[PDB]
Amino acid sequence: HNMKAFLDELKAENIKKFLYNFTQIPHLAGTEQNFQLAKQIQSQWKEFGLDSVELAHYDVLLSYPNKTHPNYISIINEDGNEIFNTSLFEPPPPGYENVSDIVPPFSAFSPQGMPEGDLVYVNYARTEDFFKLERDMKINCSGKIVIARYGKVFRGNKVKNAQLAGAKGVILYSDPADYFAPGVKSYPDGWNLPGGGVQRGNILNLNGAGDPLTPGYPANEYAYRRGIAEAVGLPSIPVHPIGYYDAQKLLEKMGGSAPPDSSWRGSLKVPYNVGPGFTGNFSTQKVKMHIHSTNEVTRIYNVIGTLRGAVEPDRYVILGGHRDSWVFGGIDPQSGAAVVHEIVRSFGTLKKEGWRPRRTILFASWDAEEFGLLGSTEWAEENSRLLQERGVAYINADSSIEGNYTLRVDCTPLMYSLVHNLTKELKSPDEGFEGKSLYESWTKKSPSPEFSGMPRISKLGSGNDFEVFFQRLGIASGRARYTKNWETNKFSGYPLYHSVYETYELVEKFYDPMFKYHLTVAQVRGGMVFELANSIVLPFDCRDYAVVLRKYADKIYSISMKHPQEMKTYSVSFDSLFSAVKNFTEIASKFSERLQDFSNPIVLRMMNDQLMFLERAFIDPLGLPDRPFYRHVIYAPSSHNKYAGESFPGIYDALFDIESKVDPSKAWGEVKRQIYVAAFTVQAAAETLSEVA
Amino acid sequence: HNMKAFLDELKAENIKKFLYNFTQIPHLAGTEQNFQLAKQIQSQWKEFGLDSVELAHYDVLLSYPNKTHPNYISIINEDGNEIFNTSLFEPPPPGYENVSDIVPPFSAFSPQGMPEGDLVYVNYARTEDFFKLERDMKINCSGKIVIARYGKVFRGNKVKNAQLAGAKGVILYSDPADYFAPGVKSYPDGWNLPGGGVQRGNILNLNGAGDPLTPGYPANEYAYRRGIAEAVGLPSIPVHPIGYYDAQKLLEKMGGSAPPDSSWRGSLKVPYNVGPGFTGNFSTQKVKMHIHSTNEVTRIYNVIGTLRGAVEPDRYVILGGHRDSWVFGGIDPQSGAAVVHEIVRSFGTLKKEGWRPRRTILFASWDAEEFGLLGSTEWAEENSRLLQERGVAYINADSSIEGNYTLRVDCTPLMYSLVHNLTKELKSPDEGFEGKSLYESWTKKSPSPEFSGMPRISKLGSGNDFEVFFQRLGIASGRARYTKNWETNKFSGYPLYHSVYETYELVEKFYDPMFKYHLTVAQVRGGMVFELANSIVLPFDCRDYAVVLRKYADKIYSISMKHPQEMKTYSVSFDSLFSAVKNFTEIASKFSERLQDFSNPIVLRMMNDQLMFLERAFIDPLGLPDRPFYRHVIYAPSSHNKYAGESFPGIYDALFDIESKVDPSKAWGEVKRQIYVAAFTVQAAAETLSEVA
Ligand SMILES: *[C@@H]1O[C@H](CO)[C@@H](O[C@@H]2O[C@H](CO)[C@@H](O[C@@H]3O[C@H](CO[C@H]4O[C@H](CO)[C@@H](O)[C@H](O)[C@@H]4O)[C@@H](O)[C@H](O[C@H]4O[C@H](CO)[C@@H](O)[C@H](O)[C@@H]4O)[C@@H]3O)[C@H](O)[C@H]2NC(C)=O)[C@H](O)[C@H]1NC(C)=O
Ligand SMILES: *[C@@H]1O[C@H](CO)[C@@H](O[C@@H]2O[C@H](CO)[C@@H](O[C@@H]3O[C@H](CO[C@H]4O[C@H](CO)[C@@H](O)[C@H](O)[C@@H]4O)[C@@H](O)[C@H](O[C@H]4O[C@H](CO)[C@@H](O)[C@H](O)[C@@H]4O)[C@@H]3O)[C@H](O)[C@H]2NC(C)=O)[C@H](O)[C@H]1NC(C)=O
Ligand SMILES: *[C@@H]1O[C@H](CO[C@@H]2O[C@@H](C)[C@@H](O)[C@@H](O)[C@@H]2O)[C@@H](O[C@@H]2O[C@H](CO)[C@@H](O[C@@H]3O[C@H](CO)[C@@H](O)[C@H](O)[C@@H]3O)[C@H](O)[C@H]2NC(C)=O)[C@H](O)[C@H]1NC(C)=O
Ligand SMILES: *[C@@H]1O[C@H](CO[C@@H]2O[C@@H](C)[C@@H](O)[C@@H](O)[C@@H]2O)[C@@H](O[C@@H]2O[C@H](CO)[C@@H](O[C@@H]3O[C@H](CO)[C@@H](O)[C@H](O)[C@@H]3O)[C@H](O)[C@H]2NC(C)=O)[C@H](O)[C@H]1NC(C)=O
Ligand SMILES: *[C@@H]1O[C@H](CO)[C@@H](O[C@@H]2O[C@H](CO)[C@@H](O[C@@H]3O[C@H](CO)[C@@H](O)[C@H](O)[C@@H]3O)[C@H](O)[C@H]2NC(C)=O)[C@H](O)[C@H]1NC(C)=O
Ligand SMILES: *[C@@H]1O[C@H](CO)[C@@H](O[C@@H]2O[C@H](CO)[C@@H](O[C@@H]3O[C@H](CO)[C@@H](O)[C@H](O)[C@@H]3O)[C@H](O)[C@H]2NC(C)=O)[C@H](O)[C@H]1NC(C)=O
Ligand SMILES: *[C@@H]1O[C@H](CO)[C@@H](O[C@@H]2O[C@H](CO)[C@@H](O[C@@H]3O[C@H](CO)[C@@H](O)[C@H](O)[C@@H]3O)[C@H](O)[C@H]2NC(C)=O)[C@H](O)[C@H]1NC(C)=O
Ligand SMILES: *[C@@H]1O[C@H](CO)[C@@H](O[C@@H]2O[C@H](CO)[C@@H](O[C@@H]3O[C@H](CO)[C@@H](O)[C@H](O)[C@@H]3O)[C@H](O)[C@H]2NC(C)=O)[C@H](O)[C@H]1NC(C)=O
Ligand SMILES: *[C@@H]1O[C@H](CO)[C@@H](O[C@@H]2O[C@H](CO)[C@@H](O)[C@H](O)[C@H]2NC(C)=O)[C@H](O)[C@H]1NC(C)=O
Ligand SMILES: *[C@@H]1O[C@H](CO)[C@@H](O[C@@H]2O[C@H](CO)[C@@H](O)[C@H](O)[C@H]2NC(C)=O)[C@H](O)[C@H]1NC(C)=O
Ligand SMILES: *[C@@H]1O[C@H](CO)[C@@H](O)[C@H](O)[C@H]1NC(C)=O
Ligand SMILES: *[C@@H]1O[C@H](CO)[C@@H](O)[C@H](O)[C@H]1NC(C)=O
Ligand SMILES: *[C@@H]1O[C@H](CO)[C@@H](O)[C@H](O)[C@H]1NC(C)=O
Ligand SMILES: *[C@@H]1O[C@H](CO)[C@@H](O)[C@H](O)[C@H]1NC(C)=O
Ligand SMILES: [Ca+2]
Ligand SMILES: [Ca+2]
Ligand SMILES: [Cl-]
Ligand SMILES: [Cl-]
Ligand code: NA
Ligand code: NA
Ligand SMILES: [Zn+2]
Ligand SMILES: [Zn+2]
Ligand SMILES: [Zn+2]
Ligand SMILES: [Zn+2]
Repeated sequence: HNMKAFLDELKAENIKKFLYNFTQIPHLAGTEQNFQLAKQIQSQWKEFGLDSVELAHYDVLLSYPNKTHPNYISIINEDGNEIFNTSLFEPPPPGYENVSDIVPPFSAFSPQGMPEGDLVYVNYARTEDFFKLERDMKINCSGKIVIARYGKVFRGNKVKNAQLAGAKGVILYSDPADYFAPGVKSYPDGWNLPGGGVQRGNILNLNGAGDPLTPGYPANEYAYRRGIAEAVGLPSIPVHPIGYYDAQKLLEKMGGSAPPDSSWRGSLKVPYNVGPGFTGNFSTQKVKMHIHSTNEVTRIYNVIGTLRGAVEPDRYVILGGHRDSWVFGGIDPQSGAAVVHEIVRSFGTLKKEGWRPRRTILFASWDAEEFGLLGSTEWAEENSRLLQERGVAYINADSSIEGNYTLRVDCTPLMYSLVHNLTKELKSPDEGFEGKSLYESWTKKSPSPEFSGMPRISKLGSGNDFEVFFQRLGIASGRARYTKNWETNKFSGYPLYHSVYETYELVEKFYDPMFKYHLTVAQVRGGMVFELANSIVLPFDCRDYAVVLRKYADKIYSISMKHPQEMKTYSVSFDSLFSAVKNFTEIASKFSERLQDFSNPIVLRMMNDQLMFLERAFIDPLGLPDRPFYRHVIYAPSSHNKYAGESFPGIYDALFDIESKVDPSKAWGEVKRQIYVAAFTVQAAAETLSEVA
Repeated sequence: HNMKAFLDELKAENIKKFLYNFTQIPHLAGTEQNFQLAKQIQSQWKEFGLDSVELAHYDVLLSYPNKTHPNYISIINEDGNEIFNTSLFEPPPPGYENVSDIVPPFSAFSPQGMPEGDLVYVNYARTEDFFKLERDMKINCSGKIVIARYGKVFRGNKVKNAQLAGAKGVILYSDPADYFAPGVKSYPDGWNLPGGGVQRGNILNLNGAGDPLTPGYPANEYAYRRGIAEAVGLPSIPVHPIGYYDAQKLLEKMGGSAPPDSSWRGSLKVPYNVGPGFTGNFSTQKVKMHIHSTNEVTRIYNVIGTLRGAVEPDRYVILGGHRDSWVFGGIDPQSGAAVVHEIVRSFGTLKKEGWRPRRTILFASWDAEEFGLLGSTEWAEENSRLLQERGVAYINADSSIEGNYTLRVDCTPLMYSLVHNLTKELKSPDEGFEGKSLYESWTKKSPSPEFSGMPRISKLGSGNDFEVFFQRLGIASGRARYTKNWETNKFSGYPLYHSVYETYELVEKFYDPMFKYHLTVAQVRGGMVFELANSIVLPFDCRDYAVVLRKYADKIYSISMKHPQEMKTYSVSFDSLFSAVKNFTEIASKFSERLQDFSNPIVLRMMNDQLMFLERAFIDPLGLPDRPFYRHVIYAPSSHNKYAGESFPGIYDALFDIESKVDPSKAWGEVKRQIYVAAFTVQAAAETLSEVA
């Protein structure tokens, strides 16, 4: 009854069976079908042997198209005749043409409206794309409809950026440059996005809030709800996504300015002119959106399973991933949910033979992740006091695969050593690495840029259910999946992401026929949970935080040093931050020696508490500026791209575009304030590792 | 080596000697003399046997009069001649007439200015006093100098209230009605305030912030400081305190309206007319303030002593009280600091014989309490992560006596049972209770209004160093001292409070000749620390929180029920709050049964963690509205009087004066929001006491 027993019990064939089972019908958040699946998972987790399995429900703001009043976009003429209309639905894949309740493509939480106007093309609608338009090209987006390609950044940031440029609507589309890999065929004959394929997805800017109506508090039965006008994170302009056949029709007539360079050009046979408006012959034609989606408070259901710890039942190791999907969820999330299902089954097999983990393991099937991480966040808001005093670690479990090339791990530095050690004990599933470790194949394919013989591990970003646990509550968090080769593949994510084409057959035919990558990911996620829940000493190495803190302090200093004159004028010093990082390094080294040197369960648990509370020490209860639910001082989601992690975010944002601020004394004063905050937090975290008295 | 050993070692004669030692010269915060005393205490605590004794220093905003440009108030005539001037200093007491560095009376943090105008008399400058003036009497304070009697509420609230009435200056004075007990003589021949006596004291409204320049973060060497204009809590109008000889001269000429009733009349031979301005003959005479005090960043020093725990060194029981005084500090704080000194000495005697407490005891000598709880708050800001994960309890130790009648205890419900049990084991020092317990004399003199055979224990308010620990960090807190009979004594506090007359001789001659009340208070404070630090199971009873929660829910409901029509119109229900309190009651009862029913140190410590984190569960990380450092949802300092505790403060303030709000739908919506917040927090606290898995 050890990790090997746990790991050997996991079966590729089981994951395949569960994935099939979870992907036959859509499981849209807030729908009857997703409630039925919740009840199925609850029943089976009970069957598998968990001690208790409960549903936790909340009533949250969701968004749905109007079934009898469809969303679409038109090219209109001067008479007001609609001469081109975008599609009302994606052509369903082979054998699914009779499946009902496929939600048509839409941007969740768009307001209603029917704006008409001239088109401006804004590339990826990134902060720098808008800088280039407004500052360099002198193109004014005010009162224009903007058309943006999907890719590079979270779509919620694209919409915020368009809104602040004064756009009156946004059209998102999938360019073949970003969603069509050269030499591969469109679904169903390969894994590429067809011209009729469209990416669904919410366009909120919640900054960690959870349910737009109840920031701070769970959306329970007696919750007081904000009115819509005071809701968190809703867009103020209509937004709608389209495929590249339709996008070609909207872009082909574009006039005004040429694209400023080749990074603005996708792969369609159009000029990619920025606009505004169409070329001479068509200059009186306009674009008109028709958006009739509604926001509605709707009940959602999380499944929470508990496997009580034998020795420390009041210490929680959490394995969590979502269950709601946009349509069939063939990759996102059911490739993860099937992996979780099999992990529960394996742990339950051990439990039935009389085993218990040392610490309590909690298993979660989250709802409404696609609509803003709503299920995980309301649950964490309800249980925040238990989680912050008892939460050892959170391992996420969304999509198990986004490619078939190598492992991808994003996690806290506290988990680096755990991950290196676990992957050295696992077999590589890769062709050409037969009989070699996962560590060896991963390190070869994804080398660390700093250290030879080590693999690359990314900072956690966001856009997934670990956000409340890590950046709000400061619980050590990690995620792992199989991924593509980013070096040779210039497309954003996997092409069929959030489309009707993301099916069981996509996975079985193209991504993972033998379910070996799925099994490898179940071993990594399950193996991490196993060690976190069973190791006598928590498997965190504080010294790994010291190394990265120095790297981040060097990076942020280098950013500031682009402005040597202002650093002189305003006496901007990084000395305190470096001092704190030096101290952290020294105290962590001493703590590590003591951890190696002690039959005393109180000393042990005292030191396990120091390990557990170390991630917690990086939380500032005041939050980051205007983002009160991003409280971790070392890591926040980038303010320009929710998917990407940023280090020392408070200082990073204080420095960003600082040369453009009208009051440099004020701007540099805020840089200095954020330096103080960061140095203090690092020192305070370091001091939690000092001898306690 | 038990509590009896500890308690028997404490000596009245030692406390007397220490009090003498601490009160020969002034120990104003930020002065050399108070730094010297800090070093003396550090040396002696080392000598007494503590494991380590450190100074923790901060650089905080303090306030001092200008030595070469004195503060005073004048009656001026139409020519501009100053025909009456208030005193520049209090007549020094017998034998102290040559003591240097007695700070003259002033209001700390007053801005500078020389405003001239007509006087309005505003009674105690309470919220209801201003309601009566503006709403009922139709007297406009805008551009007037207000004169207010000290008493009833914290002076910072008086100043805020005058400021919001549009006053251009405030004059505070001590009326004999409030500071002269009938039949007792003025200092030095009794304990009454003489006509030349004046009460010093800060006039900030910090709402828990600590140093005005660094809210959230310790005022360390590299701190970024707000500019003065953005500082927390500073008054915007000049303020100065005077004695009743001077007040008589300012009040005797008052004209305009008569006092509205007898509750507006003090004891001086003047009419107590509200004004504005003087009676006919003197109507062209005006009042002029001259305030030249300066705010200055100044270094302060806390002494922190550690007695490391034998079994749980990572669990902290804190005994803390301040050392800085306005002048000699004969009662405030040195009657407390002498008691702490003797407690350290007794614990140290046991330690030298080989004993250690189970948990770590921290001893604190705080600085700058008189200037806004600055020393305790900066230290807690620096050490917040250690305190919130390890802080068992905080026992305050300011003035040991404010009367000689009976015991006064204000504490969390979690300490009620501890206090009842300890006082049953202590001898009463009272005349007529020889051979009886302290519990018996206390209960007889101060009966609980709810329960026969029980003593009254007040809610914690504020205006002392427990504020950061309790209302910011949610560490279980208590205080105890000897007090007067409030039923038969209508004067506010003790008469010589914060005056030069508060001396060693005041205490030795009038309050506590035999030092028996001091010894009784050392036994209570020390006995509490002893039990908290040594009891195997933490000596908190969660069921006592359940009883008070019901009492507070009844009270707040009763307030709302004065508005039955609005409760109907806006569907205002308290059902959720009562449900949560019912649940808390049931879960606490079950938790208590389990606590009685378990050789297992993990179960024990798990349950000790549940006990320790129960106060912590009442913290809301978002704080109360516009008071981010008041985070406890059950108890905050009253928004009308910092000294008084308010229960369910969020709901209380939402309901306060609600009939006057211009938008009732908005106002009642906020009542409902605060009901939701309170119900949720109570339920979430209850759930920390549930089985953990
Ligand atoms: C004091 O403690 C008790 C626990 O003993 C709490 O009681 C809960 O109260 C809420 C009501 O506020 C109940 O919520 C209701 O749940 C129903 C489904 O519950 C099932 O599933 C749960 C676990 O997932 C089981 O524990 C439970 O036994 C059931 O099997 C919903 O169907 C209800 O919604 C319907 O009615 C309401 C009200 O009319 C409508 O608004 C809805 O639209 C809907 O039609 C409802 O949500 C909950 O079941 C109770 N729990 C238990 C264990 O009994 C109190 O909440 C607590 N007080 C506070 C302040 O927390
Ligand atoms: C990394 O870790 C080290 C600890 O090893 C910290 O070092 C401390 O650094 C501060 C400076 O920022 C030092 O502060 C100075 O303290 C002097 C008095 O210290 C005495 O008392 C303490 C305990 O109370 C003892 O530990 C210490 O050994 C001394 O006996 C002050 O006199 C200094 O102030 C004077 O100089 C400054 C600077 O020129 C002026 O602005 C002042 O006006 C004043 O004249 C100063 O405040 C502290 O002593 C150091 N501690 C130790 C134990 O060595 C770093 O702070 C830490 N990094 C971070 C970011 O926290
Ligand atoms: C693009 O789509 C518009 C609107 O069409 C409507 O909405 C879509 C989402 C689909 O669900 C359609 O099935 C749905 O009709 C088209 O413009 C519309 O054309 C229709 C038919 O010509 C007009 O309806 C009526 O026409 C008859 C003529 O006999 C009259 O008796 C009625 O009085 C009424 O006018 C309708 O007015 C018009 N609507 C708008 C908003 O313009 C458009 O033809 C189509 N363009 C294409 C396919 O190129
Ligand atoms: C109330 O106090 C004022 C001001 O007095 C000054 O401040 C106090 C706090 C004390 O420290 C005083 O010692 C200090 O002087 C008095 O008004 C002031 O009176 C003096 C003397 O009459 C004036 O100074 C000078 O007078 C000589 C006359 O020979 C001239 O040569 C000088 O040019 C100069 O005027 C001073 O102007 C005047 N100041 C003001 C602000 O009014 C006031 O007499 C006193 N009232 C009492 C005791 O009833
Ligand atoms: C995915 O897998 C689950 C679990 O195997 C399937 O649900 C299960 O379906 C069977 C057959 O429909 C159910 O048994 C039936 O019970 C009813 C009475 O409740 C009875 O009338 C039938 O004769 C039969 O015995 C079973 O209840 C159900 N189990 C759970 C836990 O829900 C599900 O159908 C699969 N979905 C797909 C799309 O393959
Ligand atoms: C990942 O695996 C590495 C390598 O096994 C782990 O580091 C090793 O941990 C062991 C156990 O603490 C260390 O052993 C100690 O050695 C010293 C003798 O120098 C002795 O004082 C102790 O009693 C103990 O035997 C070992 O030194 C150490 N090896 C290295 C190279 O660091 C690491 O802990 C694992 N990481 C996690 C998170 O589990
Ligand atoms: C309050 O009590 C303290 C502690 O008893 C007194 O401080 C102590 O004073 C004595 C006598 O001044 C000091 O001893 C002296 O040391 C110096 C050299 O440092 C030497 O020149 C003298 O001959 C003598 O031995 C002692 O250092 C000092 N102790 C401490 C811990 O500060 C203090 O004077 C008392 N204050 C009052 C107002 O009574
Ligand atoms: C203050 O003192 C009271 C009275 O001594 C303490 O309550 C008493 O606590 C003891 C020890 O837990 C209880 O004894 C238990 O009795 C049951 C038998 O019914 C048994 O199951 C247990 O093994 C244990 O012997 C006793 O019942 C209880 N008495 C009352 C009247 O409640 C109280 O705990 C003290 N408070 C603090 C904070 O220490
Ligand atoms: C979906 O859109 C339709 C419009 O086609 C909405 O139905 C109309 O709503 C208005 C205002 O409430 C009524 O006056 C009309 O009588 C309705 N028309 C029809 C044809 O039913 C409908 O409310 C929307 N549905 C949802 C669920 O929001
Ligand atoms: C105390 O008050 C005096 C005024 O009597 C201040 O001293 C004057 O300050 C101004 C402006 O800085 C100078 O121009 C004068 O020359 C000073 N006068 C004298 C007589 O010295 C003084 O700054 C104040 N002191 C403090 C510590 O704030
Ligand atoms: C862009 O256009 C709007 C409306 O026509 C105008 O008010 C705004 O000032 C313009 N902004 C710039 C930067 O040119
Ligand atoms: C799977 O791997 C092969 C071999 O490298 C590659 O050519 C193919 O494109 C991969 N499939 C997917 C879906 O990434
Ligand atoms: C009080 O007086 C001021 C200034 O003379 C005036 O502006 C203000 O409106 C008055 N307020 C009331 C309530 O009468
Ligand atoms: C001390 O107690 C006596 C007897 O009750 C009382 O008359 C006297 O006023 C008290 N002294 C003080 C300072 O309260
Ligand atoms: Ca919420
Ligand atoms: Ca501060
Ligand atoms: Cl994931
Ligand atoms: Cl006190
Ligand atoms: Na398919
Ligand atoms: Na005296
Ligand atoms: Zn997902
Ligand atoms: Zn997704
Ligand atoms: Zn005091
Ligand atoms: Zn005081």
